[PDB]
Amino acid sequence: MLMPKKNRIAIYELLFKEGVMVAKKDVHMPKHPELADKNVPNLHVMKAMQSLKSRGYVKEQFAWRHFYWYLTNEGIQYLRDYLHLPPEIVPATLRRSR
Amino acid sequence: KKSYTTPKKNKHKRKKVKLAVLKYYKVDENGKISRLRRECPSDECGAGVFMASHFDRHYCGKCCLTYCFNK
Amino acid sequence: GGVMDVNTALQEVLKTALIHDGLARGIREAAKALDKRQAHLCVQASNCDEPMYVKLVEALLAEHQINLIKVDDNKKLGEWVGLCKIDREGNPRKVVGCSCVVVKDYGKESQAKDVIEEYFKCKK
Amino acid sequence: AIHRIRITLTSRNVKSLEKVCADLIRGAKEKNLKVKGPVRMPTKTLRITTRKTPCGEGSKTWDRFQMRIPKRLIDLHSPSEIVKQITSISIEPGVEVEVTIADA
Amino acid sequence: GFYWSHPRKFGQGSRSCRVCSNRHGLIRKYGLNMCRQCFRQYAKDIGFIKLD
RNA sequence: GAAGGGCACCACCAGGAGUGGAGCCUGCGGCUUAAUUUGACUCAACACGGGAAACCUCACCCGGCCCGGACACGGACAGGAUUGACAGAUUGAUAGCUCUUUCUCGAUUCCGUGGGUGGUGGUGCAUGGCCGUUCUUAGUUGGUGGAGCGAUUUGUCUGGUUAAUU
RNA sequence: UAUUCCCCAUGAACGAGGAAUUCCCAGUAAGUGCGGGUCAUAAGCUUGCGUUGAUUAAGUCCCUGCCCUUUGUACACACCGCC
Repeated sequence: MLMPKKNRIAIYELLFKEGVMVAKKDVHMPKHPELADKNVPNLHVMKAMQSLKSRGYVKEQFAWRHFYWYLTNEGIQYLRDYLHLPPEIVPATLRRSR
Repeated sequence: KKSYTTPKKNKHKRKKVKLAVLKYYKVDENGKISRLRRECPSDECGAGVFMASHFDRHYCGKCCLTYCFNK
Repeated sequence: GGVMDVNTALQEVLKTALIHDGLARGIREAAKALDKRQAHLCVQASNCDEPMYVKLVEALLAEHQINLIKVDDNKKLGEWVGLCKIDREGNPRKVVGCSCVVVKDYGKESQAKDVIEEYFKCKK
Repeated sequence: AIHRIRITLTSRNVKSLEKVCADLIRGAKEKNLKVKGPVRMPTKTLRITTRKTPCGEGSKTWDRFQMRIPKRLIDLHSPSEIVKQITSISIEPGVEVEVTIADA
Repeated sequence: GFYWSHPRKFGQGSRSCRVCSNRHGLIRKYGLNMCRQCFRQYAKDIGFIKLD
């Protein structure tokens, strides 16, 4: 609910599409593998996700300068209600196992 | 270390002006809108794009904020 | 849930157009939306000082690309669009007056969009 | 089919490279064809020499960080069975295996 | 999103440690790009073993 | 500045090589300098911090821009919160960073409060690791005995030996 | 604010270093380039590498500093002490 709308609305829906979103700690990328419709490097990603953790709707690791953004079960609500997404939703961890 | 004296000219952090902005819109009798002043040449700023009198400046604000000239 | 109460049929279309990113939301973008096919649906304010501003709306609205509604009061006219950051749990959120938006790209379909745009085009 | 196959065995661990290297000889000679045994290239010594000290000081002592990488290679002539048998068996530790088609 | 501009293309502007983003005593050789300390941490794991 | 034993060319002898003299290099000291950021002070500080630096580095000064103020908590529906502005005054800058004009993204914005977030800021006498070294010197320790009420002590040693309680 | 290099051109002190002091015994000292590291640019830096390759000690504790033993010690912030 913030920043460049086009870019950041896409970052949410990327993260909802995926189980896990890796990154790199580097402001000067103008891109990020998968998504990056346009620019949206670290910054627009970080600025979003380092928001998400501190309020609580995502959880971290860091590990050799990168940011290990893992999606929290509470965030499931925060971001799908942000994205009006269906009440089944199924983010990514549908996970057919055995 | 030093303790900063600062030459007494404490530079202004400035407001971008208050401005209601959109009152000056000539509604001649019934519903119809068009005034005249100076114009910009841009595409997202399509023909309606609008200009001025300052201590010089004039600017055009409609490829969101992308594109103010030099006048 | 979501069966359209009183003045909440415009609210879901405004809340889904808000979030679908495309609201020509004011005298300016409203008129530059009504100048093109960029316009679609709208919510004008009954109360309006110098009603030239409501007239510019009405006059454009009434052309081909037919729009309208009415909605009484300036002081209500926003909180069924997008305009609050959660700060404070009981929502006392914000508080000046409100006026004429232009709802573009509805939201997706259904919910309130078969209610209001079947009922407006054919008020019978 | 019969084509001029080269198998290039590159690894760090000499012992865990020459158990594999022997198994390709003994794997091919089982189903005999040809060979020209394991070739021994010069071993490349990846030699780095950094200061022991983080930060400045102390009498200047450095370490002598080394990694070896011995390459064996084995020529052969076979079909697309004997290659895909002998390569997929005798894998496992930190051992890289190349497979040249023929000649170049 | 504009301005943050130079040669970040050569010079230690560009290159930094992959582990910790410090920008001195850098093991350029051999496509490592570790700081010289970040060797002795991430060294055995790499493969450089101290022999003689 | 006790005594026996033993040992090291960071000791000497016997030398050569130098080194210490010159110019030059760059290391530091100082002065000077707005600035010559700075750590490192006998040895085990001084081409050492991998410390060969135009710009980056870089922190530091003379400026000057930029905000990247997370987060929440508050404040901001619309006579559009100011998201983001192509010619000139300028400014260094085509920095809307600012003095009118205004034309768009459009629920972002902005202003408080608490709180951060960094910081090549501080403190290596607040610490981890890593390093340096006393010190590639021969040393250190325990079980059982034996000695001491017991700290302790022998084992762990006169001598020959040995690079080395070997 | 000679970047680095070349091409010209000027063309210095030094004719073996005053008081001191480190380095080491065999492929050793020395010279000698050469790689590596440092690098866009680039090394008078180090770390390796051969190559050419000597003289001399092969012992002693005479100086400096280390090990043990015995001993003395008012030192135990340990003689850079204590007084």
